[PDB]
Amino acid sequence: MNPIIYTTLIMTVMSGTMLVMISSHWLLIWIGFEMNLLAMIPVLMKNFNPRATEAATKYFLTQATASMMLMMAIIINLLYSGQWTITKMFNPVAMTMMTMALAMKLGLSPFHFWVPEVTQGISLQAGLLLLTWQKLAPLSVLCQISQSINPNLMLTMAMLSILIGGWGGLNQTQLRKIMAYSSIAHMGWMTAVLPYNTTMTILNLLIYITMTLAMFMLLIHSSATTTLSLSHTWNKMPVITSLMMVTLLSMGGLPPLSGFMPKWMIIQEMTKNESIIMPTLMAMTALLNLYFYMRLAYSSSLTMFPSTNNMKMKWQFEHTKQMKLLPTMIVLSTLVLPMTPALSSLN
Amino acid sequence: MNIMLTLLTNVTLASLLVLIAFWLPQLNAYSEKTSPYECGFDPMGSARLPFSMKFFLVAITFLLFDLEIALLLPLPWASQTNNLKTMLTMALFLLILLAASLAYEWTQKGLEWAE
Amino acid sequence: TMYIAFILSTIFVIGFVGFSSKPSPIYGGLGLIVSGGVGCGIVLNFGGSFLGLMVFLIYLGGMLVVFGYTTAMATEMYPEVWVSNKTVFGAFVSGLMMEFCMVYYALKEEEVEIIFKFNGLGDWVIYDTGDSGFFSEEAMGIAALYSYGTWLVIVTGWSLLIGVVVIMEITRGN
Amino acid sequence: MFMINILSLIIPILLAVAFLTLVERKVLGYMQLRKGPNVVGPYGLLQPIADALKLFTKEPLRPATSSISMFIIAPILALSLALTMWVPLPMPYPLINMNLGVLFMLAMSSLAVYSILWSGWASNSKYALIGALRAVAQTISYEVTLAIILLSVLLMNGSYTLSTLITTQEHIWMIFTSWPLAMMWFISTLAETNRAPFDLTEGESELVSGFNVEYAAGPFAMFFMAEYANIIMMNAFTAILFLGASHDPHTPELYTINFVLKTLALTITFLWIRASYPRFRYDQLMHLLWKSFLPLTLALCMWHISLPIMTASIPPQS
Amino acid sequence: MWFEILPGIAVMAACLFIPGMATAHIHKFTNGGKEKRVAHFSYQWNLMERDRCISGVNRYHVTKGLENID
Amino acid sequence: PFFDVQKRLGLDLDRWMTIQSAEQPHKIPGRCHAFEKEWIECAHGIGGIRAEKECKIEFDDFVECLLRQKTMKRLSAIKRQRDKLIKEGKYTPPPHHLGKEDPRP
Amino acid sequence: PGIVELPTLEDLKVQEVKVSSSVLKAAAHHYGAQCDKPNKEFMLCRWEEKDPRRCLEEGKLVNQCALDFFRQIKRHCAEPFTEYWTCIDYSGLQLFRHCRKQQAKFDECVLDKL
Amino acid sequence: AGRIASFLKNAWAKEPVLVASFAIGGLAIILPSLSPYTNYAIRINRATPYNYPVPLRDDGNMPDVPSHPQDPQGPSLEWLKNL
Amino acid sequence: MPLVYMNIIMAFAIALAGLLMYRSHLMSSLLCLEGMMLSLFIMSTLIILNTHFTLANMMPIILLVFAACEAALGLSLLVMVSNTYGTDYVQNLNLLQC
Ligand SMILES: CCCCCCCCCCCCCCCCCC(=O)OC[C@H](COP(=O)([O-])OCC[N+](C)(C)C)OC(=O)CCCCCCCCCCCCCCCCC
Ligand SMILES: CCCCCCCCCCCCCCCCC[C@@H](O)O[C@H](CO[C@H](O)CCCCCCCCCCCCCCC)COP(=O)(O)OCC[N+](C)(C)C
Ligand SMILES: CCCCCCCC/C=C\CCCCCCCC(=O)O[C@H](COC(=O)CCCCCCC/C=C/CCCCCCCC)COP(=O)(O)OCCN
Repeated sequence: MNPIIYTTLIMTVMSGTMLVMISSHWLLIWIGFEMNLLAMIPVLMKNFNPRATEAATKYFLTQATASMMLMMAIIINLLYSGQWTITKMFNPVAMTMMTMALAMKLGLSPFHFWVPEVTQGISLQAGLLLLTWQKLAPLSVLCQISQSINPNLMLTMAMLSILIGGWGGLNQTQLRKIMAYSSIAHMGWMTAVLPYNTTMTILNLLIYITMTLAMFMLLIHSSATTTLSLSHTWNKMPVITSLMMVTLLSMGGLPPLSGFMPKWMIIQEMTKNESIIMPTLMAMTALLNLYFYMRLAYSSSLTMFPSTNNMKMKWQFEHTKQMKLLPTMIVLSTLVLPMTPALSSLN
Repeated sequence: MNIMLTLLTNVTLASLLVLIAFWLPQLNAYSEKTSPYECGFDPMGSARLPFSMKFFLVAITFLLFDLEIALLLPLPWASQTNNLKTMLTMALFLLILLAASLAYEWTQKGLEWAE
Repeated sequence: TMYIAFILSTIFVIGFVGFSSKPSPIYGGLGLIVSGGVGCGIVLNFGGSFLGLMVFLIYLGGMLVVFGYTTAMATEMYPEVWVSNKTVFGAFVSGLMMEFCMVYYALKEEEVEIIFKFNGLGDWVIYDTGDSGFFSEEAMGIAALYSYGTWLVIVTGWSLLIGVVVIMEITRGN
Repeated sequence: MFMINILSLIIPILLAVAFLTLVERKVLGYMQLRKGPNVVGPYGLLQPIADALKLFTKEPLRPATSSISMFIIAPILALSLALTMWVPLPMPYPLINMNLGVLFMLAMSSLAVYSILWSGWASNSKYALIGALRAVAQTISYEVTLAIILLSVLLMNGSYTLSTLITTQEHIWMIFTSWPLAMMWFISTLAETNRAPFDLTEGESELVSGFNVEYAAGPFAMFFMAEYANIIMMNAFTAILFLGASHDPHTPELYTINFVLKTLALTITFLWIRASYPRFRYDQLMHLLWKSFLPLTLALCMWHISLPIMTASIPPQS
Repeated sequence: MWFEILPGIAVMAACLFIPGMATAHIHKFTNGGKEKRVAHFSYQWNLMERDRCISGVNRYHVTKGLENID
Repeated sequence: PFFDVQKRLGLDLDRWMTIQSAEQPHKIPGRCHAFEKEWIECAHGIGGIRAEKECKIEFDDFVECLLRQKTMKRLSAIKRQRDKLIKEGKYTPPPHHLGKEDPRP
Repeated sequence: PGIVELPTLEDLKVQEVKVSSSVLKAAAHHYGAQCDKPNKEFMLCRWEEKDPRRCLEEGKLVNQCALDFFRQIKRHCAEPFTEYWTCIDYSGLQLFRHCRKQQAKFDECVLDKL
Repeated sequence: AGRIASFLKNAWAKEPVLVASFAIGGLAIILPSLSPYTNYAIRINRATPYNYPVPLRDDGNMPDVPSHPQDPQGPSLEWLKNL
Repeated sequence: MPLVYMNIIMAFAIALAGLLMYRSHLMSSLLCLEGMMLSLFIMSTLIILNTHFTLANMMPIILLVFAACEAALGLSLLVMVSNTYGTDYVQNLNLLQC
């Protein structure tokens, strides 16, 4: 793919998301979704192979179905109110259709399978862009229509997301599938807090984006797509493994790392509204995510796996390409707990 | 109503012609008469096997250009508006983007049939 | 009344039942063409001649490409028709029975589905008494795509151009 | 009386189709230095009647491998749409007066495409399938170009009503106004009606009769009737759209005579072209429209959008 | 010779004359010897309906005038 | 989530199409222009919660104009009662409803 | 939510204008020039009151002005006007373009007599 | 200018269709901004009365609004009559 | 609501159920996906024409435009899958697992 074509497709993806986030009209929001998907498919298929083709096919099928359901919800809402502005929806059936469509777009359970499948299919850069940006847009739509969200449906899907992410990540060995299930669990947390405080939803989104960017860029730097491939990194660049270990500890929610702040604020906010069973279950279920983060950390940094003989040549050579903002992402994803009251600025 | 009556008349006349064609003449059918035609010899394969489409990309470009012409069709009514300058700018913008699509495909060799 | 709109809606649903039972893409395209023509008729009765003709023309053009693709990519030795397969016939009959049940219930009483409430009365009843004069409101509203709706034209044109670029990039291969 | 008018529109069209068959035979013969049919009747006037009787008394067969349902439907659809295309034509009064009379004809033509596709696929033979795919490609190219050309020409008119076309062409001719679009439209109608040099779906030299290779007796006659009705209808549409005739409301027969004469002239031009030129290849036809007509078509569309505005000559909406 | 083609073209022209002349004659016959009213808009249709109502015979083409107002 | 670039920059990208009481071409009025105008004017500047609590009457009238549910209920009730009455011969339609009158011009 | 109030059939009765669309279209510019005042009053009433029940008197005045206009036409220019609207009536679209002679005769008749 | 002349000579000898297409498109884009009749076309579209001209209630301080259609006040289409 | 809207919504639901229940071919799923947008077009134009929302009449055209953009995307993906595997069967898209 030509660099100019790639950069214009990335610009088109970003333009679709920005159209979604600035539009006050349901038709324009749908147009933004369509533009994002249309420009996102070739980005997935950039490195041509059957796995990438299959991942793009599954992604297209899922997103097209979600867009059809979303447009049906928009039309039904127009039928009963004659309003196009994106506000509280005036029909419960239309609202349920919209909620299920946006959940399918986000990958919330039970609409999650495509997330690990596509992430395994596509490359590391494609997976990074997918997770980050394609979580970014539908969450903005949900925040706009939050006041009419059915709390029962939203919390059911969020709790299912957390459970499914924990269990899948427990079983997996591929790094991209592990990242996909981590994304599912974090989306579950965000949408769980969504009906109460969109500010807390945005805070969780930002912290998750920072941690995911740091982790994916470390994987790109070390060129590791499996556990054993990551087990050789201590013999070439041991600093990358240490940074990955602290980032993994942060993603598990261990204090005083940055990943504790979203969980803490969400639990506080949910308890303010007399929710106790849901926060306790959500907090306890994150131990599965922490377990598979810790299992990944044992192989990479805390223990020394056997290496090979050509690692000597790899020692002799030096990394050429420089990752942009990797130190900033690594610092922001581990050492911003003392800066917690900035969520009022985020408000 | 009138258009429905016209369509019914045309369809009924065609169906009557088919019925007369299939029932008036003497019929004598056997296996050799109704076998498929391949210039006198039995076909090797089947006519339902995949038939490669060397112009598959031009078909998709045709879909997109069909959308473009659908957008352009309401131009005669849009020329009666008071915002003639905005109407002209938008019509020319759409036509220039269609021309740009054609030029991009032509230079990137999307109009060349597969070999 | 003459129930023309209701009859055409029923034929619309039947065509959808066909191509959703999915015998084979040839007959799916046939059913989709029938449904498009009947929908053109429905919206013509409701008032929109330009919209009906446009949707009919667009789907006639689109199903032409689908025929060429199913002749090439999506064909088998014995293509399936509705009576050829047990699953296809079962789905077709299930859809027909559900449509007939809904039609009968709506005609016999004001049928309120589990989702929405429907009243069995005149499509002619729901229409409006008022009239325009010496212009077509639908034609004017569609023609307002250029004076009004400059933003929609921009995003639509960008989407079409990017679609050309994308379909060229996807099929590149190598 | 409406049924009477429908019959008066249908039966003369079929008669004109049969005698167009005869006329094409004789014109091709005299251009090839022959006489053509002159034995069956006085100047061979009973030749179409003999052909029709022979075809409909001959045995029609369904191939063993064919899909009988779509094998039968295709000629029915072809003839039905061929007869239907005539209902909005003003001569000088249309049978059915439509506010959007041009888009109706476009949609019905695009539907008339599928008759040959379904007949070819249903026949279940390789020559039929090859002809069907040639039809697919041809319709792609001519359809896009036809849409844009018609858009520009009607943009010079103001609306989509053929009576308004007559009113527009009261004084001069759209051929004098916009002859380049007229040339490209004539070529596009040749491609649309599958006439030479674009007779690729039924190309006898490469395929043995093409898509209707398995059709015999009556069902073949229906395809022939549909094709010739399309030829005459497209020539009549061209005559109305570009060669406007003077209309007298109190004596409308003069418009009918002028319209018929211009339609016959264009049909004879079709036969003349068939006698004069070789046959295209279908890839060369696709590259002809997209690479030659489509750029000029877009440029002329821009020109005909701008010209009424810059000259303050925008037609009335109604 | 080339004029042996003319009878066939003459028959084809005679066949093509029938539809238009027949339509014109039927339009004048069913509309009281006048042109069939063209109602492309709601205003024209409302005018036709008013003509039907004021005619007193349920035919829009039966036109009434000063002798009918007084 | 929602970045109001349109309001910040004074642009108009889809607000012209959001509602059916806005400027329409040739000043064509909507079916429920009056009801929509009344509801919008009632609910302007008080927020969603107060708009739903206090402008409920205006919204109910707007929805009635849009969907015509109570009107169709009344019409169906009258039709059923009239059919029952003419079934037993207890009602005789007038000639002006039977088509034996001269309507107004 | 209340009872709809409708005027009785007794006060909805008025002398109708029993001419056809062609007759009305023939004497349309003169009608718009002559009975402008009652028509403009009625249109202002309709567009301000937004209620058919509140401008019935203006409608009756409009009918009275129309009848006065047509009686004036009848007493002076019955024949030129009959020829003019007979020419208009023939056309399917009721075109002003095809009757430029009878229109001239009618305008000459009303410019002198009235 | 020599390079441009050579390029146009080569294009006119190899792709006259494309040369003509681009020339016509360029004329279509540029000419309307220079023609003096664009404003006339706008005014003609404005002068068409699709809807009814609802009258204004006279407050006694509207000297520019005619009391009758034939009064000298109001828009004039004398320019359109002789055009 | 009239029965016409009920029929259109039922047709949309039938098309949605058709897409979610694959049989063998990916092309049939694309046909079901195109039918859903046809039903959406019909429903939206019926709603808009009935309420005389004049400016909304341009919405169904944009709906059609992005409909055929999706159809183009699906056809491109289908040709790539067919080139890889020989058939458009959905069973061959199984390399990636959950
Ligand atoms: C399905 C369409 C229905 C509407 C039709 C509308 C009119 C159609 C007009 C076109 C006609 C086309 C054919 C033209 C004539 C030439 C062919 C011909 O003669 O065909 C006739 C066919 C001819 O049979 P054939 O199959 O031997 O045809 C060969 C014909 N020749 C020799 C000329 C080539 O007749 C029959 O099939 C029936 C003959 C008598 C046997 C009757 C059996 C009982 C069923 C029918 C009678 C009614 C029973 C009622 C009670 C039922 C319950 C118990
Ligand atoms: C320049 C900014 C770059 C960064 C942002 C890029 C975002 C994408 C590019 C967007 C550019 C256009 C944005 C502005 C849209 C203007 C819409 C409207 O407000 O202006 C129109 C004015 O239009 C002007 O004529 C020019 C329109 C734009 C001309 C083409 C610009 C194409 C640039 C975009 C290329 C495609 C890329 C898009 C995706 C990146 C309306 O004028 P008006 O007359 O009152 O309309 C009459 C309405 N009435 C009837 C109610 C009165
Ligand atoms: C921006 C204003 C114009 C707006 C759009 C214009 C209308 C639509 C025209 C654009 C449609 C697509 C254009 C495609 C152009 C590139 C296509 C291409 O690749 O052409 C090449 C390159 O050939 C060329 O020479 C490039 C075309 C150069 C034309 C540009 C000339 C610029 C015109 C300036 C106007 C001068 C005025 C002179 C007036 C003369 C009389 C009209 C040749 O094609 P082949 O691949 O060789 O054919 C297949 C062989 N196997």
